[PDB]
Amino acid sequence: KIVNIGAVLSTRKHEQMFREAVNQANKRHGSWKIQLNATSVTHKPNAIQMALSVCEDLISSQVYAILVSHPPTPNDHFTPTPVSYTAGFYRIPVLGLTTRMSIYSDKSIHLSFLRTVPPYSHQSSVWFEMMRVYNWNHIILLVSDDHEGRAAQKRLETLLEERESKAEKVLQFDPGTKNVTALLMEARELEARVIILSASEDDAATVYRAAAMLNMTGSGYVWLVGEREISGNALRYAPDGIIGLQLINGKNESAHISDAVGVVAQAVHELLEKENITDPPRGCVGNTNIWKTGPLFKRVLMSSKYADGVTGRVEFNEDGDRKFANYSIMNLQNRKLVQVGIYNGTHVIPNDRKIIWPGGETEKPRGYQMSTRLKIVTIHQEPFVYVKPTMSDGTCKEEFTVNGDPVKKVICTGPNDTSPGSPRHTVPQCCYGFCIDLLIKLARTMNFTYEVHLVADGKFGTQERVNNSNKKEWNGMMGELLSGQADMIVAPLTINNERAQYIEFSKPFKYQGLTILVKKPEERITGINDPRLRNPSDKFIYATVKQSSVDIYFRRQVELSTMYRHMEKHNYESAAEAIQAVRDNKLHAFIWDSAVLEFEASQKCDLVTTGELFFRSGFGIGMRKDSPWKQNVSLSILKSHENGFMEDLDKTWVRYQE
Amino acid sequence: VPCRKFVKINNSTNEGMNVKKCCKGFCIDILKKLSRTVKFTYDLYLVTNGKHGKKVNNVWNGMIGEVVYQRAVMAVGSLTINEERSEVVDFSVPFVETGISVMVS
Repeated sequence: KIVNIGAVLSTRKHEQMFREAVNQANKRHGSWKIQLNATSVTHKPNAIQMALSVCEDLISSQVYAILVSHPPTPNDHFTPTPVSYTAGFYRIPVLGLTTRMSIYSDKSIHLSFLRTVPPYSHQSSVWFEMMRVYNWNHIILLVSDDHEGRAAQKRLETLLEERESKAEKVLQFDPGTKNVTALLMEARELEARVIILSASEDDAATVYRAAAMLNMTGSGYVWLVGEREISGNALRYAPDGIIGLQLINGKNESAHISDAVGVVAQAVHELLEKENITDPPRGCVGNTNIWKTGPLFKRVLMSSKYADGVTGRVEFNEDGDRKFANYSIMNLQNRKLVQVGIYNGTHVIPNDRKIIWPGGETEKPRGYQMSTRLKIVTIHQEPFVYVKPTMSDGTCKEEFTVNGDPVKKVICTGPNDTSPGSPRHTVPQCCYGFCIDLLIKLARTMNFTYEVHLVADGKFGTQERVNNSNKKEWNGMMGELLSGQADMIVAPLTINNERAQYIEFSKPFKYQGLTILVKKPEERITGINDPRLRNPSDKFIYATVKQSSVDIYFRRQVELSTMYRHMEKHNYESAAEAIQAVRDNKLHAFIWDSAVLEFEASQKCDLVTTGELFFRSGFGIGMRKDSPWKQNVSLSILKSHENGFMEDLDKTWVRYQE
Repeated sequence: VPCRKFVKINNSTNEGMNVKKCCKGFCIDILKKLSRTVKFTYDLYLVTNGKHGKKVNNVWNGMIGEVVYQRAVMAVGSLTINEERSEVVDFSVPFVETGISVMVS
């Protein structure tokens, strides 16, 4: 008829308040014969023999609730772990009260640990509530702590699953270093300015000093950290105007202990209304049997419903944390902490105090600086990308067309040849053609400059397993775009299902089908329906570009896998190699798009296309994810579609014949 | 597949009847294969306002008036695409290559 409560507490005043709350816990519960005894222990400068003394004293005491209430620990590890582990050896709930580490969030590791505080990742949820107020969609994550970094990124992806958006850049590395400045300069080149930081005080002061040396406290920069990053020398290195968080009654020890005693007491008086009430035996000497109502009492703690307390309502969720906590939002006004907001269970209310920013105005900084210099990557398309070496040094020969129009070239940068032939010989030459003048029209339309460069290979890009770690990766223009080295694939890119799963698309500019290049008895093929090409031989040589999207499109078509096993013996790197081989009568057929071969038939009259016109598809501009260059650019493309500018581009190259 | 059509009796009253009719063709097969793949539930009916869409003093008509004013969800049937229609709603990717032409003898 007795219940023991164990605690690790040092100060005699909080021990007296703890014993007074234990004595007053049986006040309003009538004249029932239950008794509540309390046992508190102090601290030894070590941690192993502390764990030993506490664990065997609470085994000999047979307590039901174990409390740790020491925020000023001299060790910066903040680990009450071994007492909770020894209680989890017999499945006894330990109620942690001070630390907020996410490693305690794992119920698989911490089988019988509960706490009345949330981890810091929920603060990012509050920062997700910052995404619901100021209409922000691109963040920059920086976490040094690898113990909580995976859980923080998992919670971040869970929060961004509702919007189905992704973070722009995430970083995890070893704490204690000082060169993170190159990563900060790479973050400077990004569009967003949202700085999310999750580390200790040393790494926070290091990145504050690194941002102060780079002078990242200008206009548009978003600064948003927590309570751990505004203490110690990080408070000395703190730039003004920074927006931080504050835990309401997180440091207030006495009311937290009183609320914990109320929660434990009402949980015990709820558990006394049930049967199958087992007791943990003397497990120190000759008793390794587990406490049989471990998960039962844990489920009793799962259904803990409350309506009274000092601060607010307390309830344990599927993770065992405190919900609906009130937070404070502080601002650093000239190295002075000024409160600028309050936070309810789910809602933010800024007060009448102004929001002073480190940059310019007091309104929200529109920190999405879009790319005004687009790194344009392209592949060498023969009717679209005409590449010519310069005359003397970086100049373009302004040749005139037959319509009185000078050719508007561009200084592109490209290699000589492929990697076995020419490994690294990249020069700036002059590029012009269809998509070059299309990009010139886009630059005339919108507010941007650009940077035209080429791709290192002659391939679009296919998904293939890299030989280490058994992972499928990309290459080509998709491999260079997703690496961040490029900005916009301006190329006749093959639109299919697999590419749209990873990036976003625009409206297609080119619309054409598929055909067969032959040379001119039926010398023609009449498309795919030739029965001699269904079961091929060494006579009719049909082939395609190596690592092309037509190969993937025919790889999905499992009913013509024999053509998949036939073109693999004759895969060519570029289409110009196929033109050179079919002019010298080494090839016999070539699956390729319609209008390119029609232009080559206008070049050379012996080139003949086939009769069947299948897979009438469209080619557009390769794009990034959700970006401010999506809606404006698609409206500009549609404006180019509605007028006769497509006919003008036909008059440049397509409609003209030779 | 069945559908309804709100056919009015006269011009004297606005009261009509929802006559149920059958439909087949291209877009019917497209919608049936979408129901095979996605495995959802659809609510198919016909519009009685008129043609595709035309704004008369910030008032659209037809399928544009049904979709933009949110009396429906999506337009599966045939619809031309221009600038302001792409401004008011979000079209999908194009699947069929249908332009304009001139019929002569």
